[PDB]
Amino acid sequence: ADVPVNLYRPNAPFIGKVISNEPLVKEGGIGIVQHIKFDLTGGNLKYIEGQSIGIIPPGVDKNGKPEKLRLYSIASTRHGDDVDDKTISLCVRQLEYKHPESGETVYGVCSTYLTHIEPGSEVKITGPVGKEMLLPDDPEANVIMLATGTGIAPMRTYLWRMFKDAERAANPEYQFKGFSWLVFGVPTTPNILYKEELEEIQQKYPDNFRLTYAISREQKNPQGGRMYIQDRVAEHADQLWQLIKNEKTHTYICGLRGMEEGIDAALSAAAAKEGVTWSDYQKDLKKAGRWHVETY
Ligand SMILES: Cc1cc2nc3c(=O)[nH]c(=O)nc-3n(C[C@H](O)[C@H](O)[C@H](O)COP(=O)(O)OP(=O)(O)OC[C@H]3O[C@@H](n4cnc5c(N)ncnc54)[C@H](O)[C@@H]3O)c2cc1C
Ligand SMILES: NC(=O)c1ccc[n+]([C@@H]2O[C@H](COP(=O)([O-])OP(=O)(O)OC[C@H]3O[C@H](n4cnc5c(N)ncnc54)[C@H](OP(=O)(O)O)[C@@H]3O)[C@@H](O)[C@H]2O)c1
Repeated sequence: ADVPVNLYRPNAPFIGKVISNEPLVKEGGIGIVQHIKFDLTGGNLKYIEGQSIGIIPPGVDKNGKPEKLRLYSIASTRHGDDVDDKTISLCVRQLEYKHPESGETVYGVCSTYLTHIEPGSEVKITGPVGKEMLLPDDPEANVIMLATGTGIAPMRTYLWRMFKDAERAANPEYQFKGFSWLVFGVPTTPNILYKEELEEIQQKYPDNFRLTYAISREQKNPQGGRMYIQDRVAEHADQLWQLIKNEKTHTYICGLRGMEEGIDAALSAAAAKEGVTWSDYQKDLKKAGRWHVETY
């Protein structure tokens, strides 16, 4: 052990308490993505970067059976947002879809519950879960973050642990010296979750953190379509591949499914110029624990 896993399971979950539920999507954006913080005092839920936790929503489904957990990537570092080892945070988007056929807009159960949760409320938290999105202990490692929407959550945990002054002071063991690159694909600028903090990290650390955005409603790719994270990985395909070649580099992909086939096609052309088949180099990176994916 070292990596915490399942200190709380579904049968007897941690009764956490909401401290804050703040909006991430600013005025003019598409959606509601909230940053919810939960009090962890009273128990022993310790968690690490890249992990997730479950939230069991209240109520029953359409069949009468209780609602089962929904996994959410932790948006905070092990220390929490206030760097006190007392809280855990999440970056939750309210699932919403206008009809598979009929009855109009539908709202996701756990996501709506969470995006509208009030401070002081008790929540059923399980977790931590996941050994697939962990950050290397090596401060000199390079890390490529490929995020879309709520997949910004685990990237935030790496970036804050690496770049927040208080996190640095709390971690003498991890004083990040490498290069991290976030390619974040959101539909509008107000939809850039944690824009202020992401940008102020890139300002303090120009040579250590590069920030690339693919904003769908304000940018077009070289083919005239809307700008997606794949288009962005495509225009920087060579550089991205030149970094992937390093033994210390780690790549993280997170967000809803669908972005993986474009990131691959792009990194394939890059890699093919030097004689290597990306998919086979990738297979080896996964076995090596250096190519991390979590799409949902
Ligand atoms: C490891 C992991 C990490 C995750 N991290 C996050 C995170 O950080 N943030 C986050 O917001 N979510 C995250 N999720 C997703 C989250 O677990 C829930 O799946 C999501 O919040 C929706 O659950 P819900 O309770 O709102 O909806 P439910 O009520 O369970 O929704 C039920 C159904 O809605 C559906 N559906 C979704 N979109 C459509 C559509 N467009 N058209 C038709 N049907 C549709 C599917 O049929 C699904 O079965 C993560 C999932 C996993 C596995
Ligand atoms: N209206 C409400 O009050 C309410 C509440 C909650 C949520 N909504 C949900 O909130 C969400 C926004 O959250 P966010 O800030 O986390 O951003 P986001 O939606 O995660 O960003 C991801 C991207 O997926 C799209 N994507 C589309 N086509 C694609 C393709 N070919 N390849 C790859 N990706 C594609 C979207 O583009 P385009 O859409 O531009 O094509 C979008 O920019 C919305 O999707 C919304 O439906 C509504």
